[PDB]
Amino acid sequence: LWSSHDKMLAQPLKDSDVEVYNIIKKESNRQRVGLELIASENFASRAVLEALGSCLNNKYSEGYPGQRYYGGTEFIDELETLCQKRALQAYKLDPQCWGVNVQPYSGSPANFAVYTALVEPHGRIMGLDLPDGGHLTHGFMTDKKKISATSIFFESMPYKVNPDTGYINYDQLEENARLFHPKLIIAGTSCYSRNLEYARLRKIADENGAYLMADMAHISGLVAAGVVPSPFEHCHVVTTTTHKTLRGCRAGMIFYRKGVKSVDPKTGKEILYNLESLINSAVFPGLQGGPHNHAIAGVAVALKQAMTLEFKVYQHQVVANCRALSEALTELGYKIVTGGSDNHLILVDLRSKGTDGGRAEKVLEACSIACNKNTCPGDRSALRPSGLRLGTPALTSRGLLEKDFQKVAHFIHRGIELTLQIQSDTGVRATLKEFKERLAGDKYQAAVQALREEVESFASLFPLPGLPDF
Amino acid sequence: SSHDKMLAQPLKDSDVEVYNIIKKESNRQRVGLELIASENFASRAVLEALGSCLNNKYSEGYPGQRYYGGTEFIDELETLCQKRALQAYKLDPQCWGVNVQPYSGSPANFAVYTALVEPHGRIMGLDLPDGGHLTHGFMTDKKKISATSIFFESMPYKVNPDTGYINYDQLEENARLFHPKLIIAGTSCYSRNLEYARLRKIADENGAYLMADMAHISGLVAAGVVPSPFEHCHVVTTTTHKTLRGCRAGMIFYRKGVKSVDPKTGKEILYNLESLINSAVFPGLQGGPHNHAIAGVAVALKQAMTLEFKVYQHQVVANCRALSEALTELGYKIVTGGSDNHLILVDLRSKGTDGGRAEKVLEACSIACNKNTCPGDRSALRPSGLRLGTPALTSRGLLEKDFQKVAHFIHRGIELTLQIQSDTGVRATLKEFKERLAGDKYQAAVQALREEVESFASLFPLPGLPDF
Amino acid sequence: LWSSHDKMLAQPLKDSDVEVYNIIKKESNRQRVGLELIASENFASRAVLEALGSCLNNKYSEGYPGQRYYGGTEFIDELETLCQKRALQAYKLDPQCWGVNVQPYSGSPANFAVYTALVEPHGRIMGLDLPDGGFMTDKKKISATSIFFESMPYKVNPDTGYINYDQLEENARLFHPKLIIAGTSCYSRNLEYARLRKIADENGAYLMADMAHISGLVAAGVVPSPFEHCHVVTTTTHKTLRGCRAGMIFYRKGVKSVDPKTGKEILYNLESLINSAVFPGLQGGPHNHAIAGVAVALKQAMTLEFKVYQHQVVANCRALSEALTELGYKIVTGGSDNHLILVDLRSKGTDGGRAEKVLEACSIACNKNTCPGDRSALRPSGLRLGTPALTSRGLLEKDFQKVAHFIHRGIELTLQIQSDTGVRATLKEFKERLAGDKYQAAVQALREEVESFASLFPLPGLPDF
Amino acid sequence: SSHDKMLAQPLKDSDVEVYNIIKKESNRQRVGLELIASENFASRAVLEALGSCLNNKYSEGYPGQRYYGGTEFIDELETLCQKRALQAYKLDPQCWGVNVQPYSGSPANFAVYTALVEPHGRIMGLDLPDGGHLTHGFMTDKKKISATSIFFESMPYKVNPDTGYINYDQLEENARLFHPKLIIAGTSCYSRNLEYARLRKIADENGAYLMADMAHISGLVAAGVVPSPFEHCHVVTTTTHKTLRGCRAGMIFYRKGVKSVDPKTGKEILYNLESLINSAVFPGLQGGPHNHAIAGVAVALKQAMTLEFKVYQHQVVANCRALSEALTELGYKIVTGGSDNHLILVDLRSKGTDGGRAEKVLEACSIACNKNTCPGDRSALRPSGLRLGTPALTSRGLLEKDFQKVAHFIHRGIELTLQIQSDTGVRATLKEFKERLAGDKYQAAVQALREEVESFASLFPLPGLPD
Ligand SMILES: *Cc1c(COP(=O)(O)O)cnc(C)c1O
Ligand SMILES: *Cc1c(COP(=O)(O)O)cnc(C)c1O
Ligand SMILES: *Cc1c(COP(=O)(O)O)cnc(C)c1O
Repeated sequence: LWSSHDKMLAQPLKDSDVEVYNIIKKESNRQRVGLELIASENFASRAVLEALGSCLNNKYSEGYPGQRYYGGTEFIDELETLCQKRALQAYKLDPQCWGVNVQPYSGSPANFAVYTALVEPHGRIMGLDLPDGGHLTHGFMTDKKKISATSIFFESMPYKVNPDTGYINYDQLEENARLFHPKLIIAGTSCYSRNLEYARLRKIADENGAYLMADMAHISGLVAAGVVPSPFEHCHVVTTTTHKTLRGCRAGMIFYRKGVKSVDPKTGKEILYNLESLINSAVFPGLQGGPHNHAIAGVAVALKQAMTLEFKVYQHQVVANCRALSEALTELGYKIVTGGSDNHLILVDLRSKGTDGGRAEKVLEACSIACNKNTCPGDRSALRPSGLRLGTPALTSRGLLEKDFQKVAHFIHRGIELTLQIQSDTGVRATLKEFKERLAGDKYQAAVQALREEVESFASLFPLPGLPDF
Repeated sequence: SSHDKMLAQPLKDSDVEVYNIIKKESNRQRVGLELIASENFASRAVLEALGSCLNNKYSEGYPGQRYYGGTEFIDELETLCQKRALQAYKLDPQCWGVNVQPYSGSPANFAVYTALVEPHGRIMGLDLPDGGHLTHGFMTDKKKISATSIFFESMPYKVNPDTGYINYDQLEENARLFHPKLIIAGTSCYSRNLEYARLRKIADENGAYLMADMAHISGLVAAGVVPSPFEHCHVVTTTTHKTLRGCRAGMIFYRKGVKSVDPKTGKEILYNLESLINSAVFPGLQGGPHNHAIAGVAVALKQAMTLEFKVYQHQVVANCRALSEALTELGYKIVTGGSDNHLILVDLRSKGTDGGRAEKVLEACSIACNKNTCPGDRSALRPSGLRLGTPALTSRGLLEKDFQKVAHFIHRGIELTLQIQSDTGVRATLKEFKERLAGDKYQAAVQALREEVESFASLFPLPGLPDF
Repeated sequence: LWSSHDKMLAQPLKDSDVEVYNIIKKESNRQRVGLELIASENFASRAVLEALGSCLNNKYSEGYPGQRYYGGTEFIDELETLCQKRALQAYKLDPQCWGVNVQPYSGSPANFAVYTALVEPHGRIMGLDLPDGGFMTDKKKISATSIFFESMPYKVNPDTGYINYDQLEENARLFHPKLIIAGTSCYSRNLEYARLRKIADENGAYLMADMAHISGLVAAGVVPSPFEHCHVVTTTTHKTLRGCRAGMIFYRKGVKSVDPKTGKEILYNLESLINSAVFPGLQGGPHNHAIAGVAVALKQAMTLEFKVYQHQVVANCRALSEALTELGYKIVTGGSDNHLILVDLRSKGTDGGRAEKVLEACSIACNKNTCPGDRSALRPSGLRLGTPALTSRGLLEKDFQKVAHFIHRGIELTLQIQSDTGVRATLKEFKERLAGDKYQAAVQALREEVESFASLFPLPGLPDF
Repeated sequence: SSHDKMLAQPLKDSDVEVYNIIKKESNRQRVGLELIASENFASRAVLEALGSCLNNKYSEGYPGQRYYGGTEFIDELETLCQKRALQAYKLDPQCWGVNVQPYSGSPANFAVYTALVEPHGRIMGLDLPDGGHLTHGFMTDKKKISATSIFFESMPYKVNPDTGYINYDQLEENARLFHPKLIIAGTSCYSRNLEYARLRKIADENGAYLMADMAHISGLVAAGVVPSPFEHCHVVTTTTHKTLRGCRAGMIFYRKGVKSVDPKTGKEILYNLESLINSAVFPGLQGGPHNHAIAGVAVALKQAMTLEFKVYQHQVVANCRALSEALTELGYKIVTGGSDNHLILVDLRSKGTDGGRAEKVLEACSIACNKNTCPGDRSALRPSGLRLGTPALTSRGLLEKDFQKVAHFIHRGIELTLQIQSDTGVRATLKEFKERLAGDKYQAAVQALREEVESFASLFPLPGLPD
């Protein structure tokens, strides 16, 4: 009846479902007294959380503003226009010579859409390899079979970097591009701790009449603050994610050039760009249908908050804390790839000690500390990584400082010593299973318990931003 | 304390533009009239579970082989969601697999395609102009539009124009020549149902797989009023925002176990679709799964197991039948005789007007609706069918008398449409009709109708946020 | 030392190598005293034989006339132009609205070139199936045409034996093909090119015809000419024209259609596409000897001799069919207007193969069939005979009657052999015991019998060889 | 009796224009000079076996699975040709298989590609403007020309311009990033030699196959002067019209035997390329085989087994060395400082004359030659190299004593083209060049040169059917 219907769709989750409520409570309690060092995570603001749970979920609309398939979408069109304006003004771009689109759901759909729109199906692709700081959506083909969709539906030839210097090689890149004849140059970055020469990439792309593509998903806030040079001056298409350093919901953005490309030497006809129409026809209904209106408000609020001086101060503090942490780690006796790191994520190398990344990451996880393992440029033993990638994208937002980061570095050093002790006790010839079994030792259990208790007591002082009342 | 104030600033103090936009949208949705089958309201539990700390967690991978560390809570939540989804449709636990990683229907369909189709092979589905979804396949002569036609070779069949029933002998005789590899069973606008037994028999005779799409009738299958397609099907795709009243996500149901026995050696052939379906989603097409969407889907699915959901579905179908008979009593006939589902395809061929004019005039008087190509239509750029449904109306608390009053309102609206049609002209074009739709008397009439429907619907509450 | 080798270098083949010489002599003696009924073979005159062994086998001139890559190729260009003119005039085709290409080496290369020129990689092609007078199954893939391009064949009505245009219309409207193939190898009835042209114009696709079996019939004027409706027509010059193994491609030229909106006229682009796909697409240097042979063959076929030969072929075919029906033998569909005939023996006890083997063992070459309906994996169920093969020697009505009598005697002997071994016998057991003495001497007589019938007529070809 | 005079009629009585054309071609080839490295005259036995009753026989299938009956005589010739091909290059019978069904090199290569590399695969071959064949792979950013680049993906590698040798150091590094399925070891001229050891090593390390195209040096491989690549490559394709003094045909050599052993299971892995090539050849891109071509290649391989073939090859190498030293003595420079095979590539960049102008001038003075791109050029539009050879001259009877005279004639022609270029202009077009070729100031020179070369070439005989 009417009374039973009210208590069904208008009842809080605290008493309706106690399983999901307890799960969320436990997750919040774990993330409140735990230190996170993942270079691809960050806490969102309360405004984004409130905008995500708005009433926009009960609105299924299709089409772009002006040619909507359904009716009564005036507010949706206004919100989309406001979001596009905020996205175009956040990076200080010209609306007449640039375009933005927030229709894709995440980074993968946006990349697949831009591909299907400009990759020329059954063509050739050229991007950075995966082990030398590259993404999976940038081509991953093996000798036996392919895994990534881009490698299954298209042909891609990745290039490696110098294992000694550590920088991306550019001399052989031009020859490989001239001998391969590609149609799109990808410069994705996943673990690279240095910058890239966009001028040479644009020159190589123009030499063969191809296009240049670069994704700023890993470096999104620094580009808006002014710490990292903006790549909107040499690339044709730019994609990014708003769930890394932008402090927003999971969404995708696509930037393209709109205007004249070249001039005709015969008479002088201006060749207009043919990327906006292709991207629009491929993102919808070429790949997906009805977009997510609940994330538009969140991404708009995030883009608006990123324009304030607080965002710039936060980015400056992030880079300062990153430099301090790198210097502290190098002072203890650890080797860092390329010396330092201009970005926030660093690539720590542990090959000098002889311990792989698997056991180190497992122990660091056991001591209530997050981290991600990766391979080093020129690693012979591909089965056991020797790199422990770190990042501080969310620690600064809680209140971490120089002394706090120094204490965290000391804790990491203690964990490394514990890993070395466990490895020497179990032997080097042993496999990973032996290390996992030896980790449960009485002495090792007491040591990891004391370490986790100390790190929890030290991290419990900093607050946890999020949604109150629970 | 600027950093702490910015990260905790309310929505009303951070940005007022988005707040005012959300308020206006909520008000318009509260006082209005919705008759679209795709539109449906959501509960408050899913809205509260969507926006939480789950967005801060980012860990990609299947339970048991996670790439990151310390994700036992996410694994437990995923296992609970899978168990709930398996126990909802009363499926076999050790013979069916559920996947919730896809973001929506399109990514799930693309994953299933890249997993069990072998690109550039054979594909047979339903035609788009004859009523269907664009993801099922759309290939023309000018240029390809849908990804199914760009990455695969689609070969859809036609439907009967007079009887309106799905033909079978044509596809039966064409499958022996085209040699399809995967059969599609999904329609976006169809009054009748589909015979899954014949489709399964054809798939077994030709040696291929079969997939179904019951998104529109999702809720209808959760109650038990529509024959479950899991009896003679292999792959099933279904969203959670058409009838289930949940967040935007997808559900992929697949069969696991033994397929056939050897004729001589008698060796069982174990299924191998699990590995392919898993590799297609991650790390094949998607990366980090959305934990908030999974939690919302789990809540919306668990809240539909009680008798309340069954009573709601029964009342929905009863009210839909009552509304259909009430509208037909005035003379507006329904194509294909009747409709056993919660959607109706109204046709106004005898009136003379098409579907575009009716949709525009209805949208002008705050009446949600949508057009669609009816069986036997020649004007493809301007169809003549109107898709109507009442899934959200019954969810608000509307009764029989209220629906009768709504029917009277729709009758007055149709009278206004006939008036503007006779005043504009029988030979008027599109632009002329759109510019002449606005009239003094017509403006006053639509204003009075809007005020009346708003005052009548204001007494009914709105689920989700409390008066927000 | 070098002087002694120069003498043997220019020595005849009879003194250089005796093995191949004896092999050629034995093959000639066997084909002279033996008679065949194959429809895919025909004796060639000495003109093409002398032209193939000319000095043109050493010249290497790549490219088309006017765009050659080497120098001193005026004679090659003149010969190619003469061959093109002869081919264009052999079918009364206007040179301003029709083309010709003799670069391909056979029918398969020309067909593949036309396919890659009109159908882009991984395109849609519509053609006739292999069993119903003609290829891709649901298990494996053999034909390269189906490997590089997805093809959807259409079925025909098995009751009346005609192409189902009603179903073909909807099939082409739903599948939306690009190139419709109009060719067959066993279909005795004719084809309606008007319906195919209308379907191609409605769906916006192209039409391709294959007249390799009637290459000569269209030249004489017996069967209708498919050039009035088809766009691209390809054929060979080694089945009916009595020439060498080669191929010819004919394409349309001029204005395709007029657009009232723009006001201009669209011109054909078949010439450029074919020129770019043939060379250097999949072929290198053209065989000048083959061009000279086909040129002299087309020149000799321009006189009334070819027409009277085709008329005599039709008359001999009708006489043979009448003689076969008189002896008590059923003919499938009662013959047709072409030269090939399908003799049915299902009512005698053996559908096919069993009698064909014994016939081949008695100096009587025949061919099987692929008509629908087979108990085993693949049964012929029909004997295909070719009249243009034996008429090239100078046979007449009485000659065909004697051949029919010999065939009847052979069929009776085969029936007796199969009845002596039984019906439950397999193929290997039947082929092993096929050398039974009880009939050996018998067939022996029949053998010399046909021999006495072959030595009386002269065998065409090159003298002294 | 009309059929008697119709079929049994000589070519001279039936046709006249074709007879006159053949006579003119024979007369031009008799008093004309031949220098193309891809042209040669076959023996009289090949021409005699080409035209016979074999052209009237048709049978589709392979020996043992013939679809038509009465083919017992064809199986004998087939096995005889197979045995001759297996014993020509001294190959093991139970270890290698031969195939002579393809018509030419292009269909054979296409069948090998379709049988080894899956459609839309990845292959690596020599680039066309760097000494590679067109059938190996060629494509640009605008469109495609070759069929290999259309139906498959090919990645060509350039050649080192300073050293003049193939940049093998880049192939090993590019194979790990491109992951090819078949390595194409072919070339157009390549005056130098190759090393199949490292190529086979890289091929087995990358898990791919090796297809060597030795059609240009086939005869050399049959003489032992060039290392045979059979003991190092998997598939070997060749022809019989470029060399061996035979007709236009093809020949494929595939490996059949034990590839490798597996210690885990304990069985032995056997080769399977035989079935693949048999299925790709028929029914593949061709239909019925040509018996005349099979008989011609068989008689050619049989005639090449005597000492005459070795003597001819030695004389060809000696003639090539004499021509190279004579051309270098005049003042011309040769690529890589000499040559190893019979063919040579002369460079004229130091002179200042394009390859097209020199080629046209030589062709106008009754001298055969063909231009080609020189290693180090910016493009292939205006080549600067000229490919020369002496197979026909050696087969006719030319000795080393006449090479000095032909070199002097070539030098005179070069001086004439230099004067013409200096008279026409700095950037004169082809129209003005061809117009000035017959100018009053140059008509006497070209006329005297043509008369001299004609009188010098009309002395040696020409092998072939007399009259
Ligand atoms: C971290 C990252 C992502 C994250 O994956 P999503 O599923 O898109 O959230 C995507 N793209 C790039 C380049 C990344 O670095
Ligand atoms: C709505 C729908 C889907 C889901 O499509 P999305 O745009 O991804 O939500 C799938 N199939 C049918 C028939 C649908 O109506
Ligand atoms: C000249 C040549 C051929 C000749 O055969 P085609 O099929 O006509 O190309 C084959 N291969 C190579 C390497 C050649 O130089």
